[PDB]
This record gives sequence, structure tokens and C-alpha cells, in this order.
Amino acid sequence: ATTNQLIRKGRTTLVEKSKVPALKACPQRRGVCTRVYTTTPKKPNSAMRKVCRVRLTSGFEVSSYIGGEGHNLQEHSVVLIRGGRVKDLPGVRYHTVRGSLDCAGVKDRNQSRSKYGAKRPK
Amino acid sequence: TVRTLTGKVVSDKMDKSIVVLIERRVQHPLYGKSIRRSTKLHAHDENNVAKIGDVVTIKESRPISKTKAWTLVEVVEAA
Amino acid sequence: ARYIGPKCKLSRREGTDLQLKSGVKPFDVKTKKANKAPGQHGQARGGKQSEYSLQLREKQKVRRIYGVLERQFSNYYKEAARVKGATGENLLKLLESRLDNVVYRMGFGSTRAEARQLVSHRSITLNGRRVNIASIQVKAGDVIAVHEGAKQQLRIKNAIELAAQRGIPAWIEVDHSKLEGTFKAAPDRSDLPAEINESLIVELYSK
Amino acid sequence: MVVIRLARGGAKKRPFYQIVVTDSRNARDGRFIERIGFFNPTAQGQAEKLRLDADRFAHWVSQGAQPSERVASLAAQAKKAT
Amino acid sequence: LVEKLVAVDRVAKVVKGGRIFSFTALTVVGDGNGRVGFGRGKAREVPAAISKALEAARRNMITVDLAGTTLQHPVNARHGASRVYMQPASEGTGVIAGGAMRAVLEAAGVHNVLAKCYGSTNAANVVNATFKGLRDMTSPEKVAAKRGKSVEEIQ
Amino acid sequence: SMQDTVADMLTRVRNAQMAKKQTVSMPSSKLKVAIANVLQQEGYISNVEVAQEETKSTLTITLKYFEGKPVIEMVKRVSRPGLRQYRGKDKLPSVKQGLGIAIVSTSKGIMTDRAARAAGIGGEVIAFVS
RNA sequence: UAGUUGGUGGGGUAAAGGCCUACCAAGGCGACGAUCUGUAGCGGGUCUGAGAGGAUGAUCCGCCACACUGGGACUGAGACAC
RNA sequence: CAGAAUAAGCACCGGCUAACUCUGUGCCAGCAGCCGCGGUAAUACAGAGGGUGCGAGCGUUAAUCGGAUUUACUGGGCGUAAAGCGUGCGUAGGCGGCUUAUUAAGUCGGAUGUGAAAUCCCCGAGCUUAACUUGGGAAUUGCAUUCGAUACUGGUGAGCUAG
Ligand SMILES: NCCC[C@H](N)CC(=O)NCCC[C@H](N)CC(=O)NCCC[C@H](N)CC(=O)N[C@@H]1[C@H](O)[C@@H](OC(N)=O)[C@@H](CO)O[C@H]1NC1=N[C@@H]2C(=O)NC[C@@H](O)[C@H]2N1
Repeated sequence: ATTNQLIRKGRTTLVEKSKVPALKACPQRRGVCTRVYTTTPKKPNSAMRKVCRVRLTSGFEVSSYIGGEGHNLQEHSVVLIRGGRVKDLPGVRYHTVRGSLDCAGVKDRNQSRSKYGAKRPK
Repeated sequence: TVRTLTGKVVSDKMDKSIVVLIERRVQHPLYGKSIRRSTKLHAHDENNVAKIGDVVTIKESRPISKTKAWTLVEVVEAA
Repeated sequence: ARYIGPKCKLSRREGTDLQLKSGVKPFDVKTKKANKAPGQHGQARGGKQSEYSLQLREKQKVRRIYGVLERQFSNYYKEAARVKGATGENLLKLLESRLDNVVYRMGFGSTRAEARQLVSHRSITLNGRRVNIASIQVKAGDVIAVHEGAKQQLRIKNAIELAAQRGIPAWIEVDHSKLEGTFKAAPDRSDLPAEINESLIVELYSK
Repeated sequence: MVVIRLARGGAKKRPFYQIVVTDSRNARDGRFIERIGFFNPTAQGQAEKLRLDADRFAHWVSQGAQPSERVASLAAQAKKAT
Repeated sequence: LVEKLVAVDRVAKVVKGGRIFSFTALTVVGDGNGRVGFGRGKAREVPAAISKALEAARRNMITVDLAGTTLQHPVNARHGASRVYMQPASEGTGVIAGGAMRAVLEAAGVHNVLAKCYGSTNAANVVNATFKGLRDMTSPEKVAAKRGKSVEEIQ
Repeated sequence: SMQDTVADMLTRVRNAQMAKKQTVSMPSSKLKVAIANVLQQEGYISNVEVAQEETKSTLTITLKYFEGKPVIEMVKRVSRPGLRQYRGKDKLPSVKQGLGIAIVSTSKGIMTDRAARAAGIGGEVIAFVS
């Protein structure tokens, strides 16, 4: 570009879209579990992974992964969700916080307890 | 001791008033190239001596009307 | 917080004597496990390391001898970088100016931990007043004495006797009879051991 | 009216006053016309306790500025000291 | 003579019934007082490739006129799609550069320098660019000689 | 059309040096002669001549080669008609950490950046030579 | 854009002024973005960056605006007044 | 004065990136920032031992700048990677040959006024140290007025012929 072209029309900056639109620039969001179910991974992965469709206070309905082994969730549960992708699951962009509102911490876990929300053993 | 400007008349239709175009040359803040800017000032000219195309000098004054706050000093060059 | 626990594994991991014990018994007879890392997968000294590993291992060795944690050590580095001069020697001077280390080098404590406990328990007076902060920076021409109640301590007597075996620094003039001393100037780089390399530390903190 | 008074700064339990000439309607620690000294009621060691610019003080008093009681006492004490 | 190993890579060649694998090594040798060179080596196994690269490095060497322990002037250099910028620094700065530049500069004997890569960061190309920049750097004595003047006139 | 005769002169010198010519010729002007005189004083070129046929005027420059390479290694036009560059006395550019010259047009005539700093004036930065 | 742009007589204000009014003229603004529309309190400053730039305008200081939502005036040196 | 008496947790150990093994399970349960792990000997899943990094904290999520020369003024490109309008003419605009006189708008220099305080930086001072508070400087790269310079660009007058 020439100097005159730059003066007539400057440079253009393209805005970056957020990868967590449903949070709406908040660290976490509260939602009501609409449907808890299991899904299969995209190739080359095979499993039965636990996910829940949740309606958020932001007015959006999304899908959130349930981490750890063993969960007590069901329909009409109230959960807290944070950001975070699951990679091999198409369209799962959020995670459910363990042990926050109605979700419970994982059982018989003694390492990385702050994640999955397990208290200290006696 | 009074701020003054020199410009060229681009209108004399109004009664006792002229429109003089002031031109300045400044550097572009980012790209550095020297550019030219223009401003149009309404001025008071009591005796309608100024015409279209002359080069005049105008000094700041108290408001005379809604848009005029400058007054003619002299005609430097005539068309 | 100050580290509490085993010192011998800390010395073994860095691979050198960290002066963490009194010194009545040498390091080899004290530990018998030198040249071995504390882990079961512990190996010999010849194990190769990355540059990041070497820089980190040098900084940890420097921290462990003086008993300084990461936040305070990073603040020390940031001050040394701001002060005009050689950054590494500035950091070494700041580390050697702490009140606990001056008390230890004056021979009032058999270890730097003993010196720290003595300073903290208000047993040391700086310029005539009783202080209890180990990180106080000692300046030129200062006076460090032992408090009256602190005197007549067998730990202090053993400390001065053990220090007599070591060589009293040049920048410290200490009267052991009156349990008093004067910090005269900051030690120079030549006075400190040459095994300590500070270019790695400067690179690690300046990346 | 124009007053000469003390604006508070410093830390909690350790006040440090600037001696300011200001309109009395302004907030205590806000807009002021001119600062002409300071006062430190807890100065220790080498710290200065009171500095007042007598020339500016007299100039502003001659134009109708009214010092507060504390500032008048400080001005008298400073004149006595010097 | 200090020797640094910049990079080692495993490469493949396809034949009927499989692939033939080999190794390539890039090395930089220097004396730390203004003499430095670089080379590459290819072999079926890593140590032979390293030895061949070192031999090539010793064969391909140049002389660099340092100003103390830093550069004489800012240098811009390029080889292919790799561009490098180097700048003199005051004492105590260190070598603020990427690994590929760092090996060449340390082998040449530069102690304080600020450097930057633009474009591709391929190791061999970056080494080539730094090598060219150091080779083409000039000095006040040479400048005065070529202009027919004195170094005090040059300033 | 040609709209930068100074850039034309610098390009002619650059191409002649790259082609290893002994002399280079161009149409002459007072600004070009002033720049060539500064180059000759600083020692990048050997001789400057001006010849006149009638109204036409020709400028001839004798080039210098030391060892194998040309003496002028880099010559860059800085100010151009599309973008004029002016610098104050405190922001005059330095070429190759003072080993090169920046040609500056000041109100006291054309000089190097060193002379401009000594005189405490600024001006228009014409070219960098090294 | 038609009180719109300028002028004259008069009114009005603490004070210049289409601020208002009656006439006279057809002017005034706009590709250097008028009009319309979306968003937004502004600055000293704060964060980041080698720099140039980018983001931001809590706590402290200055200015502005608002006081359930709109339209007004009274008293007073001062308000169209939490 | 009494007596060690009242006072350690969190993340991680495939590469990026400091820190490795054994059991349990077998493309399941699960992990995952990216590349990827798990289909009977998993240093990558869970537990244990050991170790590493921090420490009254340790991790995760969200957000801004950086790395990004990835809007390139400093500082990028357009034969084949994304990118020359199908081709001309021409309006606004941008730029424009040589010589000379003059002007002083751009450009450069000096002086004066202003650029609130706080904040940033420097040397000190007081807090047992530090945070913090504070004295004085430096800085505020700007703006305005006025006085100068005339090489270059612009304006004006005159002249020329290589476009
Ligand atoms: N390329 C393959 C050509 C195949 C092609 N089909 C041929 C064809 O079709 N017709 C024939 C036409 C031939 C043509 N007329 C001649 C020609 O190509 N002139 C130009 C090439 C010059 C010469 N030949 C190559 C050369 O000097 N290299 C060196 C070399 O690699 C190495 O130095 C040594 N000493 O080892 C390195 C430093 O380590 O510096 C390089 N120098 C550079 N690197 C830089 C770079 O890239 N950019 C910018 C500048 O800075 C460059 N200088």
C-alpha cells in the first residue's frame, strides 16, 4: 500500500469472537439441567462420555461435560458451568463444576481433589 | 496582540458578511505525510468592500451574530 | 513460611554441601548417600540436563543455603536489576546483607537456622535496639551485639567455638569476649565462593 | 471566603497535613488554590516537623484569606522558632 | 575450540519394500575470539553425522572483527525466507537471542547482543543468515581505509 | 514520468557501482552537484565534474573501488516526493552507529548529520550512505 | 436547512448573540462526510509493549450531567434546588 | 510467667516443561492447552510409594496486551501459495523538468508563558524491615506568542528546452 492509500483508507482490524459465548464474559454461569445423557466420541476415540444439556441464566441452552467417574446428576438439577472444550466431542464447549451447587464431588478420589471437588479424607 | 488569520473570500452574498476560507498544512499523526486542511469562517465586513476571490485578513472579535465572531482588517490582494 | 524438615536430601539433590548442619561431622560421614538423588530413581552426578534444568538447579541451590523463598528471592533479583552494577554480584550482596546471615557469619549461631531463631526470639540487638526480623538489611558501619539475657547460652558458646574453626570474614570485626561485632562493608564477589554461577540465574529471571 | 487550612494525607493513625490556600466551600482534600507548606505532628529523627512559607502566608492574608485556628497557631510557632 | 550442536533430525528415503532412515546434524564451531564456522552432516547413525558436521564446520570458517565483546553496528541479514536483526548491547546485557543465533554468536565470542528473527525460523537458514551478517559486519578501521581517511575523522 | 531526480541520481550511482563502471553521467542540477560535493568530501567518490554544451548541463562522477568491492556499499533515498521526512536537531538519524553518513539539507546548506548536530540544526533527511 | 443564513427597527438578559419579534434579502452546511443512525460521560491517569502502538477510564484528583418519569417557575448573591 | 507447648496444605511428574516406578482396569472406566493416550506388562486413566514446584496458600475458569512482521508508520505482500479491475478515456485528488529573484506557509533554531496536585523515575527522610507515608528534583515528548535562518517543498514574477 502507498502512503496516500493508507491516508485515504487506513488499516483494518478484525474483531476476535469469543469461544465461550454462553458465559457472556463471566467466569462461571448457573443453569438448570435439562437432559443428562451419554454420547460417543468422534474418531479415533470410542467411549460413553457423560454430558448434560443445560439452560443457563444468560438465556442460552448449551451442552456441558461431566468430568470424573461417577456422578449423581439428573433432570432439574442446578449446576455451575465453566468454560473448557472436550475436543473429541463435537459441540461440547463447557464443563460442569463438581461439588458446587447440586453436583457432588467424585468418590474415592485422593489426588487432584481440588479439581472434581473432593474434600480431605479423614 | 489580537489573533488574526489570512484567507481568501469564497462568498460575499450576505449583507455586511463574508465567508473566508483558511488553509493550513499539518503532518498526519500516524503516517507522517504532510496534508492540507480547510476551515470556513464567517466574518464581519461593514462596508462590503470585499468580493469573491480576494485575499483578506480577519481578526478575532466579540460575536456580531450567531455565526460571525471575526471581523475584517484589510484586503491584502484584490481579484 | 520457612522450610522445615530434612536438610540432607536437599544437599544431596544439588550435589554439594549446603552448610545446613553445624559441621562437627563432615558431609560424607553425615549422609553416606551423596552422589545419589533422594528418589528411588535417583542417579549419579553425570546425568545430563537441559539448560532450563541447569538454570533452575543453580537458583534452587542459591536459595536453599540462605533459606529464602521464591517471592522474596524474586524481589531480591528485581531490586538488584534496578540497582546499577553487576546484577549477580548485587544479588549476592543483598543475600549476604541479611541480618540472620550476618549473625551466622559472626559465629553466634552454628547454622543459619540457629541464627534465624536467635534473631526471631529477640536475642540480637542491632545498633542498640532489639529486632526480630531476619531479612533486615545490614548497612556499612553497623553494630550487632548479643542481648544480656541471650548471653550465657551454651548454644552460643558452641557456635563461637565452631566458628573459630572457620575463617572470620574480612568485612566483619567481631569481639567474641563481649559478644559484639561490626559489619563494615558488603562482601565483594571474590570473597564469596566461586562455585556459585550467577549468569544462569540472571538468564532464568530475565527470560 | 478564602481560607488557609490543613488538608489531611498520609496513612492511618499517622496524619500528614498540607497547608493550603483554598475556597472554604471546597472539599477538605480536594481543589485548592496554592500549597504553601506542610505539618507533620509525629515527625521523628531527621524528619522536619513544620515548614511554612511566610512570604506567601503574608501575601494571602493581606488579600483577605482567613487562617484556621490550627494554622494560625502553627504560623505563630514558626515565627517564634525563626 | 568450542563446538555446539544446533539441531539433529531424522529423515527418510522411500525405496521398494520400505523406507531408508538417516540422520542429519548441524553444528557450529568457534574459538570465542572472532573465529566461527558451521556445517552439516548426514549419516546412517547420529555420531557419524555429528562428526561429519563438525568436519564440515571446521572446513567452513570465517574471521569476525568484534568491538570488545559486542557488535560494531546494527546488522540486518537474510538467507532465503529467514531474516535476522542484531544490535550491540552494553556490558551485562547478555545474549538475548534465539538458540540458533545464540550458538553462532557465542562461538564467535559475542557476549552482549540483542537479536531477533523475522520470517521462517528454520535452523539452517537462521544459521546462514547470522553467519552472513557477522561476515559482512564492518569496522571503523576498514571504513577509514576504504574512504581514505582517519578513524578520528570518521568518528 | 520522472518525478524524483535525486533518486534517479542515487540509482544511477548504485547501478554503476554494481556494474563496476569507472564513471557515471547524468543531467545536472545544483542540488545534485551539492550532494555530489558532500559525497566527495566524505570520500565515497573520487571526482565531480560539470560540463556545459549550451543550455544542457552534464554531471560526471568518478567512482572509487577499494580492494574488490565498491566503496559505496549502500545508498538509500530517505525523503521522497510521496513522503517528505524532516527531523529536529535531537532526532537526526545515525547510519551504522556513526560509520556511515546521513545527508541532510538544512537552512545552512547541505551537510552530514554530524555537521548538522555540531551546528545544532535540523532539516530534511535526503539519503543514507554507507 | 426556512428562524433556516445575514441585515435593520424594537424587545429581552448580569452580559455578546435569532436569545425573541416585525420586515428586507436568499442565503447557510456538505466527499476535509453534512443529514440520519449505532455506541459512549471526558481528562490527569491504569495495564501491556523494546518502541511505535493496543486495551482501559474502579478506588485518588479536576470538569460535566442526573436525583421515581416528564413540563415549569418562586425565593435568593448564588438553584431551575438529592 | 508457663511450656515445644497453639499453628501445612495445594498442583504436577509423555513432549512442549523440573520431577518415575509398582499395582488395578483392558478403545471399558477415564485423561486431554496442542500433538495425542486407553484395544494384557499403560512412566499419559485410578490408587500407592518416591520425587518436583510453590507455600498460608495452591490450582481452574474468565478478561487485556504480548509473543503475532498474523492490518506490516516503525515493519508484509499480489507469475504458480490469498491477492493486478477485461481494456481504455477521464473528474476530484496525489505527485511532478531546468535557471533565477522574492516571500516565508511547510521545515529548522532561540526566548517567553503555560503544560494543577497526585501518579511514573532519581536522591534522601520516617515507619524494628518491607509494604506504606513523605521532602526536593527530574519528567510532563504538548500548546501558544514572539524573534530569527532560507538549503529543500509550497506561493508569486521572469527566463529555458532534454518531457
Ligand atoms: N539458487 C539456485 C539457482 C538455480 C537457478 N535455476 C539458476 C538459473 O536458472 N540460471 C542461472 C542464474 C544464476 C544467477 N545469475 C546468479 C545468482 O544466483 N546470484 C545471486 C546469488 C549469489 C550466489 N550465487 C549465492 C551465494 O553467495 N550464497 C551464499 C551462501 O549460501 C552462504 O555463503 C557461503 N559463501 O557459503 C550464505 C552465508 O552462509 O550466504 C549466501 N548469500 C546470500 N544469501 C542471501 C539471499 O538469499 N538473499 C539476499 C542476499 O543477502 C543473499 N546472498
